[PDB]
Amino acid sequence: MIIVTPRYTIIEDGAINKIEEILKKLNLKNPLVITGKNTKKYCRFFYDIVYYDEILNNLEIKKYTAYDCVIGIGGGRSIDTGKYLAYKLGIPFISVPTTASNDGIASPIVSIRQPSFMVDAPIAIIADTEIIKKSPRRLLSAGMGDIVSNITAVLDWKLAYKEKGEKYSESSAIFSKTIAKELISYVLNSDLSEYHNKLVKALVGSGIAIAIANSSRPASGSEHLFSHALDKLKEEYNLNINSLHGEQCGIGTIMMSYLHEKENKKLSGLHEKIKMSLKKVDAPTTAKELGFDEDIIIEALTMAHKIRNRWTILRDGLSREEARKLAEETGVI
Amino acid sequence: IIVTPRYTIIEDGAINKIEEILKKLNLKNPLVITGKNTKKYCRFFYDIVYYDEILNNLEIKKYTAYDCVIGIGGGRSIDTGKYLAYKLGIPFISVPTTASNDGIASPIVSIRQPSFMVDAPIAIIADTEIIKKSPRRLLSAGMGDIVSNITAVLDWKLAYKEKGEKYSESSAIFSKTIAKELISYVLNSDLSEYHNKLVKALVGSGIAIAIANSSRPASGSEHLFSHALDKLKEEYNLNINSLHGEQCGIGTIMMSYLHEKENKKLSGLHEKIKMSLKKVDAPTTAKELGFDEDIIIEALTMAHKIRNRWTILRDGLSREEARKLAEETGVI
Ligand SMILES: NC(=O)C1=CN([C@@H]2O[C@H](COP(=O)(O)OP(=O)(O)OC[C@H]3O[C@@H](n4cnc5c(N)ncnc54)[C@H](OP(=O)(O)O)[C@@H]3O)[C@@H](O)[C@H]2O)C=CC1
Ligand SMILES: NC(=O)C1=CN([C@@H]2O[C@H](COP(=O)(O)OP(=O)(O)OC[C@H]3O[C@@H](n4cnc5c(N)ncnc54)[C@H](OP(=O)(O)O)[C@@H]3O)[C@@H](O)[C@H]2O)C=CC1
Ligand SMILES: O=P(O)(O)OC[C@@H](O)CO
Ligand SMILES: [K+]
Ligand SMILES: [K+]
Ligand SMILES: [Zn+2]
Ligand SMILES: [Zn+2]
Repeated sequence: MIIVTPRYTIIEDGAINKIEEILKKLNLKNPLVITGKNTKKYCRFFYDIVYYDEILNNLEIKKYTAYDCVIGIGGGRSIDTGKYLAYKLGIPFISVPTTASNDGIASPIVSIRQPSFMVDAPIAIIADTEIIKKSPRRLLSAGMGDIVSNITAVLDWKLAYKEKGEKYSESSAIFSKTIAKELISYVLNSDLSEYHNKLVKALVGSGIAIAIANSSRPASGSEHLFSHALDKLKEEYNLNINSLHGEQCGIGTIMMSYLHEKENKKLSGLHEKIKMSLKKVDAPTTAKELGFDEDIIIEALTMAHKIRNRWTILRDGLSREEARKLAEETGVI
Repeated sequence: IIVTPRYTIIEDGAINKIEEILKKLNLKNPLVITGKNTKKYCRFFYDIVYYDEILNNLEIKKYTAYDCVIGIGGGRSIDTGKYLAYKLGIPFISVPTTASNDGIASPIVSIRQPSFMVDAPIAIIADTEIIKKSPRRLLSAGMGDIVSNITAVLDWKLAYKEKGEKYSESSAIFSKTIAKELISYVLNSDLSEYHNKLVKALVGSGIAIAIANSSRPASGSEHLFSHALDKLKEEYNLNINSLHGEQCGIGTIMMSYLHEKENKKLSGLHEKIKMSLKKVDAPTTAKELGFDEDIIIEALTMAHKIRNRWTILRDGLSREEARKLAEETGVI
């Protein structure tokens, strides 16, 4: 058991102004900032700044040997790139999200390219809820999709334990699952005035659960496989579809939950509750809303189990006919 | 602000990873705080000091030269190192040589009651080969500190419901589940990995505290009871070397029984906790713990006053109620 977690986590209005304080506490002096064109406006300091584009191709091409840490400011891509870069340089990474679209905020996962892999958790998470509150609404709605995914991820994890003796941690699993349930329950019971705040807390919690389990298992299962398959097909067929990771995972969750329901009647109705929670925050729940033809959904379903060697409710895979029935019966198509 | 450990290592030989960890944290000159019985595990060049020597004097900065503190040993070594680090404004590394309580990774300092919050240790380095060999009584005491999470979380939920205290379901259930898994392991195995599963549980419990920013998920009425016992030991000058965990275990037995009375859903909880303690040879009675029945009773009646923290004890037990409770649960 060797586990790397964040040292500092700040979630509050104006948190972006604590960067200096946090750097000082960690005895860090020379960061490189990674950001995006749309998020550069929040980089209010004098550190060196670089856009994640102009790293992601040149890639490996000591230009960076002077920096003692990396600060990722922005969306999932900014953070993911900064995280990867920090790993390559052997230095600490500070995560400064400007939205709440995915759990990459505090996770040890780097997802530049599939397959994903593990690195250190960010040494600090500085989440300015004033900035995040104003981020495009669609991104906040997408975060719900990433959170509900923990439910099917955990069901899949238990399943792999039972059927394949995969290493399993009950306390990590229930932590992850409960994070999602807290948020669902908040979404279904409230006026949503603190949604952004509770969402960020959930995404961060989800990152910590990953760190603690030393695996993306508590946060990524078949629903994520489905989303990754969608991604492969967008690239393959050159679809120009602006769907987000969280949105895809949310829809995946709906379907995968339903598969677990078939085998365990105690869970019956789970998928509908999830669906409701997604609709309540305006996340998409159908292929049409997400921007996909029904055939892409189906194909993604049939290929999802092959995306990674990770046992899930999909087992050895869905037939085309099964996939269609599933998507039909859950209202996705 | 939430402060958690950065690094956590739990494995055989972990004590040899001190330097690796110091290097990762860019740290070079620690002050080591240890005990006379644990000094033998201090195999390195660093300055060493015993926790007595510090605890006498306190305020009197001969320490300017150190860039961190490493606590090596039992709960007291760790607690003192933790406190000292806080006072010096430098990071603390926790190196437990046994598994006797959840101070290992917690943000709590407990040198004087009442206890208070500081930073969680920056690193936890838990050598399960050393811990495995620690006195068995200490390992048994750890079980007492873990089962406490069950009543702590029940008390937390109760305070939420009856007083609108701030509550976090996902922290609570994490804490609770840590305890449930260990109980279920203790009741269902040959115990060959007890020390390991115990240390993981104790560390998890520390993390839950940090995440909740409160000792709520790990400390409730059972702890109030243990603190009361401590007050009485000092007051009556009793010479009784009961451990914190042992006291908390026995507290949990009783407090879980109080919760059971109000909620049928929990039937057999108290019994199962008791069984689990017996299975690892933790004490479950006053006699075993070394206390006269009147001390137990007095501790029960004063426990709700130990801190301003609502529990199943509510506004307090009468002497009569306390005696019944202790009787009914087999404590006396
Ligand atoms: N590591 C992990 O575990 C995970 C990582 N990921 C990674 O994250 C990516 C998904 O992240 P996601 O956020 O969904 O997508 P993007 O990172 O592509 O972000 C979407 C867009 O929103 C913009 N944006 C973000 N915040 C604000 C703000 N406050 N104001 C205005 N615009 C804003 C970004 O701007 P800009 O263009 O300036 O960046 C970006 O253009 C994936 O491609 C993958 O790389 C995804 C899931 C999990
Ligand atoms: N703040 C927190 O989170 C909490 C802190 N605590 C702290 O912990 C204390 C209780 O800790 P606890 O460990 O129960 O009691 P002690 O620290 O008194 O430890 C008991 C004894 O065990 C010895 N010891 C420890 N490990 C070994 C080993 N491997 N081999 C031989 N001897 C060993 C210690 O030796 P030595 O004499 O050399 O130290 C000590 O003599 C409290 O007084 C409090 O300060 C307790 C609960 C919660
Ligand atoms: O392991 P993957 O599927 O990238 O997921 C981890 C991350 O996306 C959070 O859920
Ligand atoms: K997730
Ligand atoms: K405890
Ligand atoms: Zn994800
Ligand atoms: Zn305790």
